Amino acid sequence: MDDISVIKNEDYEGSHRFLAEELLMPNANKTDGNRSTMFCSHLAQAVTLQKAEPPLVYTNFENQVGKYSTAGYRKANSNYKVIEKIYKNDYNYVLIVQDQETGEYTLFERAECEFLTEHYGFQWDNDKIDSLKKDDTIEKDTVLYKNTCYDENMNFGYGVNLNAAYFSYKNETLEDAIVISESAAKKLGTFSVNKVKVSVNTNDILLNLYGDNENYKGFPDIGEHIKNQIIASRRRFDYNTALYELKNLNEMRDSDTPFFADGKIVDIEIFSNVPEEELKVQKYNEQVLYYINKQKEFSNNVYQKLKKIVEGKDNNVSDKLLHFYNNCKMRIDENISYTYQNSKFSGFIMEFTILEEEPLNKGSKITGRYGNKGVISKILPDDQMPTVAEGRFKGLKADICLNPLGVFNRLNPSQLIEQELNWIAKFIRKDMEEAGSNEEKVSILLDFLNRVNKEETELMEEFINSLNKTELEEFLNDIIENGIPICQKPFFGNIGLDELWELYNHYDHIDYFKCEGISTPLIIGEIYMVRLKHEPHSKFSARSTSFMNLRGLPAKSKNFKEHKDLYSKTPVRIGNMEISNLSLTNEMGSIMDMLNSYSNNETNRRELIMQLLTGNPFDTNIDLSDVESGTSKILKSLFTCLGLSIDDV
Amino acid sequence: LKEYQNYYTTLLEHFGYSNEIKSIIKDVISELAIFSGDINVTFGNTVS
Amino acid sequence: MISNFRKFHGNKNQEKFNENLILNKENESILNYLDPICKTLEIIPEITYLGSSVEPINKVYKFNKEEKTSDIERSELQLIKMSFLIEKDDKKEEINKFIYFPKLIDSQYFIINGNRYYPIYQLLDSGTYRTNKALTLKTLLMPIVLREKKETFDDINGETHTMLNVDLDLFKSKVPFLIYFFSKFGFEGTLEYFGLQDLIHVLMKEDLDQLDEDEINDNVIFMITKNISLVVDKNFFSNKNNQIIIATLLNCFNTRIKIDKIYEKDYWVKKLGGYFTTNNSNKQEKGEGIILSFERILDEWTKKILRTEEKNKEDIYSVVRWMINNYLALVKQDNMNLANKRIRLYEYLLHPLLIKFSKGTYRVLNNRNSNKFEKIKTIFSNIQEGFLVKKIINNELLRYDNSVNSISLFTLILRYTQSGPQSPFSSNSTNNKLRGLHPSYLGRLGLTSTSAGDPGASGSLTPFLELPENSYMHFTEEPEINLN
Amino acid sequence: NEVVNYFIYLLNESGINIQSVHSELIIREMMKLDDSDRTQFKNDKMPDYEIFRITDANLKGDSLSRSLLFEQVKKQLTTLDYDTFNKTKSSILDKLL
Amino acid sequence: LRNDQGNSIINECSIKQEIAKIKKKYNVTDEVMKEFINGRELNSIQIYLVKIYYSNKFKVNSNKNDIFYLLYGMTRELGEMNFSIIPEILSCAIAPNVRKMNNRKKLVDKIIHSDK
Amino acid sequence: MGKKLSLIDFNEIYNEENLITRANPIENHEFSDDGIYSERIFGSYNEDDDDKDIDTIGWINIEPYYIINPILFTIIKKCIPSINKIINYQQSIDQNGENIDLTEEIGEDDYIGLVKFKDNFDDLLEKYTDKKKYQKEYDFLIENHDKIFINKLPVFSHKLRPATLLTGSKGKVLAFDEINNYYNFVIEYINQINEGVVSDDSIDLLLLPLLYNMQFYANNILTRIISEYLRGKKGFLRKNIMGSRINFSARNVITPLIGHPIDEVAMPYKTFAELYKFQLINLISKVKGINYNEALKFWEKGILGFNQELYNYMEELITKTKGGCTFLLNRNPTISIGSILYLKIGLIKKDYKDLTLGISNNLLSALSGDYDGDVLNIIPVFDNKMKEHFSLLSPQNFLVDRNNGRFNGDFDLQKDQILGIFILNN
Amino acid sequence: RGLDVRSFYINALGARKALITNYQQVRNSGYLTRKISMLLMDTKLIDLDDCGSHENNYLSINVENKDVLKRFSKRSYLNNNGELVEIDINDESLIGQVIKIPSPTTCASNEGVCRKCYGKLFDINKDLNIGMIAVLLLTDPLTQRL
DNA sequence: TCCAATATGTGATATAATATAGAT
DNA sequence: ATCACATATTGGA
Ligand SMILES: [Zn+2]
Repeated sequence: MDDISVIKNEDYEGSHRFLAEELLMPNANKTDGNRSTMFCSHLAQAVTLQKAEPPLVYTNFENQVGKYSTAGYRKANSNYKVIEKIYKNDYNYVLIVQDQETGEYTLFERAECEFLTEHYGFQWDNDKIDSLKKDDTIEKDTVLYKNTCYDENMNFGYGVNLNAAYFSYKNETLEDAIVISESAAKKLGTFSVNKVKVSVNTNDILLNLYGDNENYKGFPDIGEHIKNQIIASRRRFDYNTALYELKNLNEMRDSDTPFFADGKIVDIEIFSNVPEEELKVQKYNEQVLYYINKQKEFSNNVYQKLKKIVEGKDNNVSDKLLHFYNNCKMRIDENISYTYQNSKFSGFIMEFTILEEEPLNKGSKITGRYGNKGVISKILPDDQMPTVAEGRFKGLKADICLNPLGVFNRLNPSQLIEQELNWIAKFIRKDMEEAGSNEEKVSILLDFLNRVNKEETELMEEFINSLNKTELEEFLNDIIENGIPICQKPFFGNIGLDELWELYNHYDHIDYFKCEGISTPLIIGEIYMVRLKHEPHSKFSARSTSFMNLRGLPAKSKNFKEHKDLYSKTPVRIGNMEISNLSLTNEMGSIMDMLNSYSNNETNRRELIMQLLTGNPFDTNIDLSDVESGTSKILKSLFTCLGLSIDDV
Repeated sequence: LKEYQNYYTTLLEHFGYSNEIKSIIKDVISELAIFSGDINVTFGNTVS
Repeated sequence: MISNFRKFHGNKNQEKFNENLILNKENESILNYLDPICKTLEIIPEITYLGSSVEPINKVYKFNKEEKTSDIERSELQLIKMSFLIEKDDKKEEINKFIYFPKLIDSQYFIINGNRYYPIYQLLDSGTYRTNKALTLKTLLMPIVLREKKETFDDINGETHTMLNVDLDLFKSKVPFLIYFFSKFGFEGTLEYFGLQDLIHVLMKEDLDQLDEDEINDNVIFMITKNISLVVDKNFFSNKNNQIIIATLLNCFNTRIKIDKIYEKDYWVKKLGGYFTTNNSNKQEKGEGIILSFERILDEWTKKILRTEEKNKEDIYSVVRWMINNYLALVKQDNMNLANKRIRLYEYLLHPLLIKFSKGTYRVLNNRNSNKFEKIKTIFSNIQEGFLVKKIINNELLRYDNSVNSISLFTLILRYTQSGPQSPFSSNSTNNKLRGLHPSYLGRLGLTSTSAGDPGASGSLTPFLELPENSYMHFTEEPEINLN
Repeated sequence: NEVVNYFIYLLNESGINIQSVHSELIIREMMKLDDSDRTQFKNDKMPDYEIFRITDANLKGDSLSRSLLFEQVKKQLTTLDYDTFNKTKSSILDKLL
Repeated sequence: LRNDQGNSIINECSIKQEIAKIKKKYNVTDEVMKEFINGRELNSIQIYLVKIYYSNKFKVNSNKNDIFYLLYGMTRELGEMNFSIIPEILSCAIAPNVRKMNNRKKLVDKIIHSDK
Repeated sequence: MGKKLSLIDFNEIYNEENLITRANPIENHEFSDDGIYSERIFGSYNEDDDDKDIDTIGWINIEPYYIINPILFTIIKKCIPSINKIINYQQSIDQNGENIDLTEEIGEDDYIGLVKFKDNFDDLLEKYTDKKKYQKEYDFLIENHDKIFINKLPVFSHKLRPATLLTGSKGKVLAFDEINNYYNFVIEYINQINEGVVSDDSIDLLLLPLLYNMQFYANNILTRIISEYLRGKKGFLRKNIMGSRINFSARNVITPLIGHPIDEVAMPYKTFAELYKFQLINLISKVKGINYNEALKFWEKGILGFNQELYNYMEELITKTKGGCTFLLNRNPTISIGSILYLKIGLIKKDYKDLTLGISNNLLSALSGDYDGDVLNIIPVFDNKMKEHFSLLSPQNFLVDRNNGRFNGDFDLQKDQILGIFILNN
Repeated sequence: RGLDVRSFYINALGARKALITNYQQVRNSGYLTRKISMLLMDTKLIDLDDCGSHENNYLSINVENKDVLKRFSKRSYLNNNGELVEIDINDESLIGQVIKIPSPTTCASNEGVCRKCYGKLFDINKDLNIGMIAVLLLTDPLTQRL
C-alpha cells in the first residue's frame, strides 16, 4: 500500500541504522530477503572454530560485533593489582585482585573450556592471565582470557576463508552439497565440551578401568584422556552375588552400568555425603578421596588467605568474592550436607568436564555468509581435486567445490561477487610479489583499493605512511602471501556490476583458470565459510530393544541425556499418514505383524527376538502367534469403562 | 532428452511389463547416471 | 601487520553502536516496578504499603555446628524485603516478607539452579490499541475494552439516522459506559462531567408542545416515550464522535421509564446490577460492588505509562471520558506503528506475584461473615522466598541460554519477542498481521531476524536504535496522533 | 455429471496432471447411495444417491473403524447423530483395532 | 520405565543352549534327569554353588527344572575333574532344620595360613 | 468381518474380588490394596511377580442405589429436557420449618430427585419425548431399557492412571492425573450414603443432592476419559491404535552415493550394528564357538570402535542373507507416493565417524526430499515373507507411473545428470 | 546492480510472507491428505469383465478442450454402433462433443470395481491399493504447487 | 403474531526438533 | 481462539 510511502531514500543515505544482523553480510544490498533470513539464523547456528580467521572480504562492522558480545572475552574494567593466585587444578585457578582506584576486591577465575549447553562450548586462550603473577598490574582495558574467534589484535572472525570453485564433481554436488579437501577440513574443526555427572551410592562400586594392578583408578585423571569411550562403570554390590561378581573388578560384566563420553578431562568436582573415614577404608574409591582432599585443601587455602580481606571491617569485597569465600567455608565447615534436586543423596556425585576437538565429517553442514547452505558430501584427498596447471598460479588447488546449477535462481549474487574480488586480488598480490620496489607494491595496492573502496584506500595510505620501513615490509610480505583485505560494506560502499566491469576491462590479463582434466575454464576464489550446529551426530538414533513404557509400549528414555548410552535409542513413530502410505501394499497382515512384533504384542516381540537370536542367521523366517495385542487390551479396558465394547459382526 | 521417457515406456510395453525389463530399466538408469557424473567432472560446469 | 590495519579501520568507523542500549538491562531496577504490584493490595482498607527495599547481601558465613545443607546446584540471587502494615479493630501488626529475585550476571544474564537463563525484551502496545469494533486499554490485571455497535434511530420527523453505541464488556457483560457514569455521578452529574448540561435536555410532551418553532429548528428531538422526550443541539449532533454519546444514551433509556426514575441514581445502580445479576433484592449492592471494582480496575503504573495529559489520568472515569470523547480518532490508529508500542523487561517477571496478590485480595473482598484479619493474614501466609524464582522458571517466562557460539549480541541481547505475559500475539491465524513487518520498524527493528519456527513472533532490535531517555522505554516520546 | 466436469476444469486451471479415473474414485467414495447397494446401478435409471463432503462421508458412512479413528470421537460415542451403533461394514483398518 | 527385555532374552537363550549341550554331551534322557531329581527339593546352598560354577557363562533362571538340569551337568563335569565331595553335595538334599556349623578356629586359621 | 459398537451390561462382568472400598489411596505411608491404586487387584508398576495385565478392570458398587448410565445420559437429555433440574433435589422451609416452596414457578416433574426419576422414568419419557426430532433416540432408549440405569461403575487400570509417590524434603508428594480424584470422589459419596441405613427414613436434603453430585462426577469421568485418553493426537486412538512407537528403528542423515545400483545404499556402522544386533550375536556365537552372552560382550566391545572382525561379520550377513538385509526408508512428511521405499543395504561403511546413509540421487524426487540434512527414518525388514510383501514398495514397482501407466520421471535423471547427458548427446 | 532501502523493505516483507505461508501450509497439508486417504483407503478391485452396469447409467463428460481428453487414457466409450471401444487420446474427432463413458462412479459391483469401470490400467495398478494411489496422485501436486 | 436476523453460547481442536519443576 | 454447530431473544416485518 501507500504506507511504505513514508520510507524516504534520502533520509537513509550513508546510513546503516536499518541493518542489524545483516551488518555482518557483505553486499547485503544484492542478496534476497530469504537468503538474508537464512544468514541471520546461521549466525545463531554457527559454532566456534579452533582456527578462526578474520574475513578477507569484510564489512568492518564485525569487530564491533565482537567487542559488544561479552561471551568471548573478559575485560577488567578498572585498574587492578593481583593480590593472590590459588590453584584448584593445573587447568583451573583463581585470581584475587583489588581495584587500584575504588579499593574494592574482586575475583577472576580461569579454565581451559567454557560450556554453553548440551555438547556445545569452546576453548580459551588463557595466556594473558597465566602471565600474571602476584603483585602484577592489570590495565583498564586488558583481555584476561579470550575465545579462539578473536585473534591477537582483537579482530573478530566467525569462520574461515576457503578457496572455492563452482564445479560438478561426479554428481556429488547434486541439489546443494559440498566436496572439501582434507587440508581445508583441518581448518573447519570445532570444540566439543560435555558436563557429565556420574552418581555413586553405597550399593555400587567403581571399576578399575584405568591403571594397573598396583594403581586403582576408576576414572581418568585431570590430564589424562578418555579410553574406550567410557568415563566409568559401576556395579551394584550385594553379599549374595559378591563372591563371583566382585572378582575381576578390572573387566566389564553385563550387570555393570557404563557411562559414555570422549575427550580430555579438564575439571572434576566430587560432592560426598559419605563419611571421609569410610572412603579412607575403601580402596576402589581412593581416587575420589584424593580429589576430595584436593578440593578441601583448595578451600582451606582460600579461607586462610582471604579471611583478612573478607572479615576486615574497613574493606570492600565484591559479592562474587564473598559468595565464593562463603561456599568454600561451608565446604570446609563441619556437618556440611549436599543436596541434589532437593534431596539428600547417598554416596557421592562426580561431575566431569570433558573437552575434545571434533573435525569436519560427512553430513556436517557448512555455509557461507549469503544463505548458501550446504552438506558435506565427500571429504577427498586434496590431490584428487581440481588443480590448475597453466600460468603463474600453477599448483593451486580448490579447497571446496560448490554446486553451480542454481546459483542465479537462489538470488544470492554476493557469493559470486566475493569470489570474483578475491580472485582478482590473487592477481594483484602476484603483481605485487613480482615487483622489487616497495613503492611499486604500495602503488599497485592503492590502485586496486581505490578501484574497489576509496575510504579503505585512504586509510591504507595513512597506515602505510605511519609504518616503519621494516613494519611496512612485513605488512607487504604478509599481504602477498596470506591475502589482501577488501572492504565491501553491506549497503553503502559495495561494488556493483559497473565497477566490476571497469575492473575487468582495466586488468586485461586476467582470465579464467584452466585446470587439469577439466574442459571448462573455471574461477577459484576465497569466500567465507562458517560451520553450522546440525551434524550427523545431532539427530542420529538407533534402537533395537530399549526401555518399555508403563503401558508395555516402547518409549524414549533419558539415558542419552545422562550419558548412560552412546546413541539415542529413541523410537521412531509410524504416523497415520505413514500407515496410509504403507497400505499401498495390500498385505495388511504383514503390516500388522510388523507393528505387533515391534510394539503392540509382547509375545510376538519375544518370539521375534528368539528367532533372530537362535536359528539361521542368513535365512530368518518367523512364525508369530495370534494372541491379542496389548494395545487391543488397553482399548478394550477403556471402552469397557465407557460402557461400550467393540465386537466383530 | 524429452523423448527418452517415451523410449522407456515403449520398452515396458514391448517386453510385456516383465520384471526383468524393469530391472534392466533400473540398470540403464544407474549406468547413465554414472556416465553423467563422469561427463560433469571432466567437462566442468561453472557460474560466474 | 594486517591485524593492525584491521584494528585501525575498525576504530576509525564513523557509525557506532549505542553502548547505553546494550547495557539497558543494567538500567532497570526492581523496586520501581515492584512498588505498584505491592500497592495493588491497598484495595483492602486495612492494608497499608510501608515500602520495599533490597535487604543487605553483605552477610558473611560463620563457623557453625547447625548441620546446614547446601544444594549442589549454584544460584546467584538477591533478596528483596517488602514491608506492609495491617490494622484491624485498633490492633496493628507489621508484616515483613522476603522474596528472592535473579541478580544480573555479566550485565546481561541470570544464573539459576545451575542453568544460564537470559532475560528478553517484550514488545507491547502503549495504550488504546485497536481491535475489530473495539478500543482496548490494558491495565495490570483486567483490561478495559470498549465495543462499538452500529445502530439506527428514527428522528421525530421520521428520518432515520445511523449512529454508534459504545459499551463496556467488563466483568463478562456488555454494559454501556453511561450506566457506570450514571451510577457514579447521576445523569445530571454525568452531563456536567462531560460539560453537556446546556446541549442535552429531557422534557415532557406538554413542554415540547409549549416550545416555539425556532427552538425545534435549532435542535434535534428524539422522543424516548410518548410522555417524555430528549432534545440535543444540532451543532452537537453534527459531529459523529458526539453522536456516539447520544446513541449510548438512547440505548440506555427504556420504554418503561419515569422522569423521577431518570433523576434517581439508585435506578441506574439497579440497572447495572441487573445487567450483572437477576436478583432484584440485591441489585443495589451488586451495582455498588461493581462500581468499587471499576474504581479498582485502574492501576498507578498504567496511569504513568499513559501519555495523555494528567488531567485525564486522575481516575478511571477521566480515562473513559478521554477515550469516549476521542473515540473516533483513537480507533483510527495503527496497531503496529512503533510509536504506539514500547518494550519492557522486568515488568513481566513480577506478574506471578501480582496474580497471587490478586487471588488473595479477591478472597478477602468476597469473604462473608468471617474475621477480616484472618483472611488478610492468609494473603501473606504462604509467601515464600523461592516463590518468585520458581514461578519465573516453571512458567517459562525466562529463556534458557541455548546459544551454540560466543556471539551473544544478536541471539540474546537484542532479542525481542511479542509472546509472553499479557501476550497480544498467539499461534492463531488472524494474528498474522503481527508477524508481518511495518514501515515504522525501519531503523529500529531488524527486518530479517525472524525465527523459522514461529515467524514474526521473534526478532532482533537494531544496535543503532536510541530509545528516548526517561521515556519509559517507549520507542517514541509522543504517540502517533497528537490530538491537534 | 457436473462435479466431475468442474473437477477436471479446475485441474486444468491449476495445472495438476492427474487422470480422471482416480478423480472419479475420489468423488465416488464421497457419495452415499440411499439404498446403499451397488446392484441398483444395474437398473435402467440412476439410483437415489447423495454426495457428501470428505469429513461427513466417513462419519455418515457405515464403517466403524475409519470413523472412530478419524474425527469427532465424542459426538460419535455419545450421540446417535452419526448412527454409529448401526455401522457394521468391514475395513482393513479394522485389523489395527 | 521398566527394564529392557532383549538382554534377559539373551541370557535365557544362553541357559537353554547350555542345557542342550549338557543333554547332548552325556546322551541324557528325561528318565536319567528324573533319577537325579527324584523327590528333590530346592536347596539354597545348591543354587548358590550352581551360580558359582556358571558365573562366567550366564545368570541362573527361575525355573527349577532348568536349575536341576544344570545341577546334573555340573555334577558330571565336576566328576570328570578330581573334585568328589561337591557332586555328592549336589546329589543329596539339605535338611529343613538347617544348623550353621559353629566357628572352628583351628580350621579357619589353617585355611588362612593355606597358600591357596 | 466388520466391527459393531455394542452396549455392555456390567452386571455380568462384575467380580467381587476387584472391589474398591477405600477412597483414600494412602494407608500407613503406602498404597492401599483397597483403593484405586490397589496393587493386589490392578498390579504393581515395577514388579514382575504381581503378573496383572492392563486388561484388569476394577469396580465400585453403589448398591442399593442406582445411577443413570453416563454414556446414554446425553441422549436422554435430548428426549427429556431440563433433566438436570429433575434429578437435582431442592426444598425450602419456613421459620417454623414447613416446606414453603409451594411449586409456584416450577413444574411438578422438576426437582423430584433421581430415585423419583427412576420410578417415574417411563411416563416422563412419554411426556417429554418429541417424535419429530427424537423418535430414533426414543426407540434406542426403548431397545436398551436395561442399560439405562446401573449400580456399578468401572475404573480402569492404575498403570494407565499415572500415580507416583515421590518423596520431598519439606513433604512427600503424590502425582496423579485428575481422573483419579473424580473416581475417589464417587467412592467417598457412596460410603457416606451406605453407612446410613437405607431402610430408615432420613432427610432427603442429606441424601438426594449426594446422588445428583455423584451423577455429575460420573458424567465428568466419562467426559474426561473421552477428552484425554481417547481423543486427538494425544489420544490412544490416533497415537497407538493406528500409529505406534516402533522398535528396531533408526534415524539417519542422507548423503549422495555414487557408482552403485539405485536400490542399493551404504549404511553406517553403528546403525546397522544396533539394528541387526541379534543376528550378529547369533553369527558370533556360531563362529567363535561361545555362548550368546560372550557374543554380546564382543558386540559391546565392537560397538565402541571399529573392529575388523565385526565388520567382516556384517558384510558376511549382507552378502549371505536371502532377501538381502533390506529395510524401509521414509521421509516425513509422507504426503506423496515414493516417500517410503523398500531398499537394500549393499555396503557397511568402514568409518565410525561417518554416520550418513548413502542414498542414490535418482531416489530424491520420489522421496520429495533434498540434501538439507533432514533425517530419514529406517525400519529394517527381517521376515522373508515380509520382504516379498513389502517389495511392492521397491523402486521397480514405482518405475511405472500409476497415473498414465508410463515410465515415472521421478526415477529418471535429475537436473545435473540431465546437464551431463545433454552435453554428451547435444 | 544493487538495491534501495525501500526495495529492501519490500523484499524483506515478501520473505516474511513466504515464511508465514510455509508455516501454515505445514499444518494444512497433513489434515487434507489425512481426510482423503482415510476415506479412499478401502477402495478395491475385482477381476470381472462386465459388472452388469447399465449403458444409460454410464455418466457423460464434455470433451471441451485437449486437456480434458488427456485426462481419459485407457478409458472406454460407446461408439455409434452401440459397442464399447477404447479411447485414443490422439484422435481429435472427439473434441467439441459430449461422450458417455463407463465410469467407476456407476459401477454396479459391491465387491469391487470391475475391469470395465477402471479401464485397461487395472492390470497395471492391481498390485497396489487403488484409492491410496488416487489420493496420493491428487495430494502431492496440489500441495507442492500451492 | 410470527419470524429471520442477530447474538450468545457450545463444541471440537490444534506442530516439531525441546531447558524443567494450600491453632494447642 | 478459529472455525463449525446449536439455541435465546428481539427488533423487524
Ligand atoms: Zn463396473
